Amino acid sequence: DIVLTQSPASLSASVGETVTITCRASGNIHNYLAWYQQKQGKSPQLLVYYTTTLADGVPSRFSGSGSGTQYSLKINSLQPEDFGSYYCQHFHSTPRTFGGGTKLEIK
Amino acid sequence: QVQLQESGPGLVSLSITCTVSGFSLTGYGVNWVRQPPGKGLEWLGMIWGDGNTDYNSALKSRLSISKDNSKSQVFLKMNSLHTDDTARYYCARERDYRLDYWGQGTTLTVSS
Amino acid sequence: KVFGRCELAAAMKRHGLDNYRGYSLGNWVCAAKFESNFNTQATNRNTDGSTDYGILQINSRWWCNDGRTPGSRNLCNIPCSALLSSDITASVNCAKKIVSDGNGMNAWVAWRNRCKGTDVQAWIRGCRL
Repeated sequence: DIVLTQSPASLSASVGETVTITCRASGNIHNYLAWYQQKQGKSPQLLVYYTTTLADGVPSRFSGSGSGTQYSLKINSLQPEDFGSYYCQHFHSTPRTFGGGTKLEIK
Repeated sequence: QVQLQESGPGLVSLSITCTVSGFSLTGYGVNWVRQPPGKGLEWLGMIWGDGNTDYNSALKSRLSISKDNSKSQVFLKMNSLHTDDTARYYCARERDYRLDYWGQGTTLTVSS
Repeated sequence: KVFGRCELAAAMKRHGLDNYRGYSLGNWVCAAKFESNFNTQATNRNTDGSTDYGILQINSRWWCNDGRTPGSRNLCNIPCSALLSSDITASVNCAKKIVSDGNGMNAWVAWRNRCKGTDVQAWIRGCRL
């Protein structure tokens, strides 16, 4: 099965800073990578699909990139509503898997 | 008005139901995902609009997903339950390779 | 001409259909499979004066003009005759005018009845693109 390695496990940041999260796949996932944001006590919400496309309603300060086996999510000048956890998930064939998650916390 | 809501046993063979509305199960997949308390997301499996099913490889022998298109319900059945199965279980709609709408989840605790 | 699925997937990707309006590449290859069986010269006349042409079966009453269909609208502003070549350019150009949002692929009955709800990505895995 293709496994996703997400890093870092945690990030301490302040409003206005820019942070990047990485997700590399053990095998080529051909751009089929999505990102989710999850707030404390809530369900995950789609942020980015097919590597670079922002889901409806997601602010442009979020950007996704990558190809082959390596992907990244970048948040430019992060805001209060951005703190929480982030997970990547691939959709190249089955089974699908998720990265281990990253917690973005207030510095 | 796309909506999904999980219904389950709470404490516990087990079956969890995902009741959906706002779309037809014949045209969308529904994935099952779980998350142990304070942990990350784990993919369990899915049922495609056309009825085909795919599962987490390590858990394949204990999982069974099925649905009733006419009742807009999807079912996750698990057997040989284990304490490692304690977690919040979510069903989520898949639209063309992204999970775009998710239920609030249902908490499951294995009588342990 | 009859395309192999991978060869078609590569051409559709070069012509910008991969994730066009949010529809992944396999949807388009799947549509061509069930609409024309990958044949660039496919034709099909319907009960109504309409006739569909090409790899993506573009309709002669709403999208292309064949000059023999009652109520012709020609929204793609192009002759149907021009949509039967081995080069898929014109057909893709028209397909992009047809799909303006995320409900757009319903423009193809076969995609709606036989591709939607299936693993359309299976039509492209293993293809080099």
